Amino acid sequence: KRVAVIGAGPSGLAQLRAFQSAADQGAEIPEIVCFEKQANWGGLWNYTWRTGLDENGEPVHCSMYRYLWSNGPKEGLEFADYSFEEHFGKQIASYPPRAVLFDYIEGRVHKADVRKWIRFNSPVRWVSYDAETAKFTVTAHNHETDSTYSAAFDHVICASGHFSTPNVPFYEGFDTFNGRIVHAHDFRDAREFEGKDVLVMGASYSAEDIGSQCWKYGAKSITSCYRSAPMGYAWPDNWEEKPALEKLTGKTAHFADGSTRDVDAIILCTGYKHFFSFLPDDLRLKTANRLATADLYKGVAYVHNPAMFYLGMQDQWFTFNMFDAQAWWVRDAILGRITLPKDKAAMLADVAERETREEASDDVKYAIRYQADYVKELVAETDYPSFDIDGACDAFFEWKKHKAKDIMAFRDNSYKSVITGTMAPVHHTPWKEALDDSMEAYLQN
Amino acid sequence: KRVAVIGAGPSGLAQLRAFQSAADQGAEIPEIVCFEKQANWGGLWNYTWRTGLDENGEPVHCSMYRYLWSNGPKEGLEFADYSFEEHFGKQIASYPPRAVLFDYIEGRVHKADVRKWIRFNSPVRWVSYDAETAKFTVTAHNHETDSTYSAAFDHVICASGHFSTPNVPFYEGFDTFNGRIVHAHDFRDAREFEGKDVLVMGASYSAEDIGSQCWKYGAKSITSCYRSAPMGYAWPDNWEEKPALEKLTGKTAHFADGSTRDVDAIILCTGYKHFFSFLPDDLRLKTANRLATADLYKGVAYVHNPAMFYLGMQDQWFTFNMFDAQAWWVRDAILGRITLPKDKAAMLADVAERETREEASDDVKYAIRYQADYVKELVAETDYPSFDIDGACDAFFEWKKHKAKDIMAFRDNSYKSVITGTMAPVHHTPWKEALDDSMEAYLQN
Ligand SMILES: Cc1cc2nc3c(=O)[nH]c(=O)nc-3n(C[C@H](O)[C@H](O)[C@H](O)COP(=O)(O)OP(=O)(O)OC[C@H]3O[C@@H](n4cnc5c(N)ncnc54)[C@H](O)[C@@H]3O)c2cc1C
Ligand SMILES: Cc1cc2nc3c(=O)[nH]c(=O)nc-3n(C[C@H](O)[C@H](O)[C@H](O)COP(=O)(O)OP(=O)(O)OC[C@H]3O[C@@H](n4cnc5c(N)ncnc54)[C@H](O)[C@@H]3O)c2cc1C
Ligand SMILES: NC(=O)c1ccc[n+]([C@@H]2O[C@H](COP(=O)([O-])OP(=O)(O)OC[C@H]3O[C@@H](n4cnc5c(N)ncnc54)[C@H](OP(=O)(O)O)[C@@H]3O)[C@@H](O)[C@H]2O)c1
Ligand SMILES: NC(=O)c1ccc[n+]([C@@H]2O[C@H](COP(=O)([O-])OP(=O)(O)OC[C@H]3O[C@@H](n4cnc5c(N)ncnc54)[C@H](OP(=O)(O)O)[C@@H]3O)[C@@H](O)[C@H]2O)c1
Repeated sequence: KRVAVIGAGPSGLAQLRAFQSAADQGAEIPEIVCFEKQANWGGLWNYTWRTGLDENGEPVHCSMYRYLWSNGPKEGLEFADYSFEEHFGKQIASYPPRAVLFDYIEGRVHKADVRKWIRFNSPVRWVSYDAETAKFTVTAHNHETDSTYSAAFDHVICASGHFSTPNVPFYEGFDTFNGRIVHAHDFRDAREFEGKDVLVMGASYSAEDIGSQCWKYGAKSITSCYRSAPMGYAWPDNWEEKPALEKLTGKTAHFADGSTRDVDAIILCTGYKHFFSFLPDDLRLKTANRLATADLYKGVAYVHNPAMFYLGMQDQWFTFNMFDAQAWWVRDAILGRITLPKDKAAMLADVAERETREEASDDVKYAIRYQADYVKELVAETDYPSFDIDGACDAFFEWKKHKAKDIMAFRDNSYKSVITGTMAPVHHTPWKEALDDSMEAYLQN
Repeated sequence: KRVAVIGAGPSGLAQLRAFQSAADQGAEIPEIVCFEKQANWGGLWNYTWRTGLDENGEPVHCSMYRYLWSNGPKEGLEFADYSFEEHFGKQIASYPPRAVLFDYIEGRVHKADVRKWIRFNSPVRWVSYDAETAKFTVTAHNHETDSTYSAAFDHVICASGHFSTPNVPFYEGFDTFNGRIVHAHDFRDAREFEGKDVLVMGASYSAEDIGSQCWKYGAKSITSCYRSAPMGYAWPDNWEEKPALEKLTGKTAHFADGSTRDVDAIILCTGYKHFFSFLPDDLRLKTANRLATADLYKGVAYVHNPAMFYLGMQDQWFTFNMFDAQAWWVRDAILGRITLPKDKAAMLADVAERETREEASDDVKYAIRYQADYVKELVAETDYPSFDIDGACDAFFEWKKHKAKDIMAFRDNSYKSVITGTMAPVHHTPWKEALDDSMEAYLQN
């Protein structure tokens, strides 16, 4: 067999690691080719100063910015087969900067000798499936040689992410506003906004954190705005939450309650689309961003062609070790170890069950536990280690409590690794004062 | 016969008009489908506040910005078959704002009844060619219905532009700079830079004009930097021209002559790439931006597959009337009124002749006349009516002298129409004071 993996972010890398681990235990594995658009692996964790289009003219994948740190407890994303202690030679604090988690992600696969399977600077242009040959044809462009070519595969595993194509709504006045307007995707350096009055549109992670970076790096004020309900945290005194934006007139933002605030810049933290520029209708996943992803049997096998799989397409509480659970499962399906239902109706019913169960309660603890149950389900079916998933849940619950206590100080907390049991040490510098985001500053005294 | 046109900017619109004109005169024409990525026609002239990726997730085509006006004399682009005075019912000044030129472009195509052939929100994903069937297969994605489809064609005419995929060179310090760094392609509102010291990198039209907008809308200072040769105009007191950038250290820019200065913002006016994300090796034009475009017989027929054509791929002195000449020629080749050489070597020799002749002199007037000669060559070979091309050259020559005299005031000049023979009136407001860019303001009596 031959298998194509699209993407070398955490999910695609997990897929490579999964196959290699099976080979380490004596199993025959397919030939694997991984196509990656960027010049290096790491996916969203691979920072670039560039925005919009990259050095090759392709859409910039990176949505991360300077000064970004882990926004959940690292203990919730630890690889079960490669602990933080194994990688770093010691335990570290619970919310590491981007560069530190990048180092961890790449350490696992560097040691696994899977880089040689990856073709970098090679965006996939198209995938088609031919029922006669039972092959997928992947067409890719190699930017190193400026040559487009194609190759045939028995399986395609799409791990191309869903937090890179921005959702960018228009509001009245956006086109006549005379200040900076930027989506979270293209945000890079919070220092740009020092001394400024910023409008942050949105009510989730990007709004929380981009507003917080603006705060930390000296913005004059933050006005965030929500649609349905406020974020409701204990914000600093130069941060105000407003209900829905109605319009901009000059510098003046008008909100649903009739209030106004003058602002210098607008940052749209309005989320992302699932978007695949390189897929035909019969292979192209269409879904909302949620815990039960449409049209994915077991959350991974495409119901309209289950020789195609997708990784990481769920909305995320769990991240790295969920992608691992998925990758090990997909590997085992491809190796013939796990049976796929032959009846499409059964695959559709699996998804329907997942959707109904996700919807049964709107409680946040219920949501976290729902995804934990998904990880448990997948891990039970393969030889990925059976780890303390409930303890990961405990870390997420404590994190939630810390955020509610003090949204600006939640990163100044420690949790126990569920892999090695070690309570994270206290970091040497409180988050607000830790202006240097380098791995070297973080890991050294 | 079936023909696909990719793009509904000035070139694609010219192509539709060429076919409709032939039909109006009683000729049988092919079935025509025009695919356009944006929601409306006009190409670069269709303004959007959006940058990077559009509402559909596609690369934003627009490179135009607030306050943009015609940068050459309108008399030099005035449509051979449709005067400004006719469209507006009166004479107007010689450098109309974007909105005014868009209205003019639209007027002509509305009259032509060609919109029926255009599919908007429908980027082309791919074109392939089968030599056995002599058919192109065009795959396009309809963003309104979220459905990709394909269709077969005898010819493909690519009019997708070459001033939209930015050339974005890395210089030391760009990744660490504390300030806005933006390519011309993503520049929208000069007012963002009021009170700032702006660095403008480049020495062509974008550098001239974006620096000028920043000046007009209140930047504290402009520093422009060139690498090859200086623009060398008579700059205003707060504009300095420097040689090549060596690096930034913090906010300090260091130049090739050993000089330094601190800057708050950087605008990269470093040009664009010919880039086609949707073409395989056998169809994909590769060329520098120049008057003699590589691999294009008669500047339009792809030498490696002469059933494929390209419009507007040349660097531009002439624009609209050249695209018309090209469109009429391509139409005639497709209708069989013009016969292409059956010998590839002859086609390659045509391109080599054009390249050698372009290179024979580096004189600006020589370049302008070189492209005028090209327009004349094409017009002589079709039923496109000859017009006073030499008079248009005279307008460009006067424009060149006006820019050399006063770069900040060149738009405060008039030229004689080569279509109506009338000298353009003086505008009601000097360019520096004309802050309102609306069509209504411009046309006020
Ligand atoms: C701003 C931001 C901050 C985040 N912070 C955290 C955090 O602190 N903790 C956490 O656990 N999670 C975080 N996440 C979640 C993130 O989803 C996961 O951490 C993880 O990166 C998802 O991995 P992935 O491999 O599924 O997708 P991605 O990381 O998006 O990688 C997908 C890969 O596919 C490649 N690709 C895309 N299109 C093509 C193509 N046509 N051809 C070839 N290759 C292609 C991309 O270049 C990329 O390498 C964050 C997400 C964002 C957007
Ligand atoms: C900033 C700027 C200012 C300018 N100012 C002037 C001026 O004052 N005077 C002047 O004479 N000229 C000016 N020009 C020159 C400009 O090149 C021409 O005026 C003209 O717009 C070129 O026409 P075009 O149709 O060849 O290309 P474009 O105007 O670039 O249009 C190409 C079209 O192709 C579409 N397209 C691209 N890719 C795809 C795809 N995959 N599928 C479907 N559709 C696609 C685009 O959306 C667009 O509609 C300017 C150019 C720029 C960049
Ligand atoms: N490590 C970090 O610090 C960090 C920083 C940024 C992001 N991340 C990650 O990035 C991923 C995505 O987070 P995200 O916050 O960008 O996306 P998200 O969780 O999908 O949230 C989207 C937000 O946009 C809002 N929204 C959507 N359309 C809107 C509109 N037309 N008008 C106003 N609001 C609109 C939503 O509000 P409604 O509920 O009203 O629809 C919602 O608040 C997550 O994994 C997150 O953890 C991490
Ligand atoms: N109507 C208007 O007011 C207006 C405004 C803007 C643009 N436009 C239009 O846009 C089109 C393109 O104009 P343009 O000026 O953007 O592009 P251009 O004419 O192609 O010029 C590109 C410029 O970038 C420079 N450059 C390229 N690579 C560089 C690098 N690595 N470092 C430094 N400099 C670099 C080039 O310098 P070298 O010569 O040294 O290579 C050149 O000066 C034209 O049609 C123009 O008329 C119109």
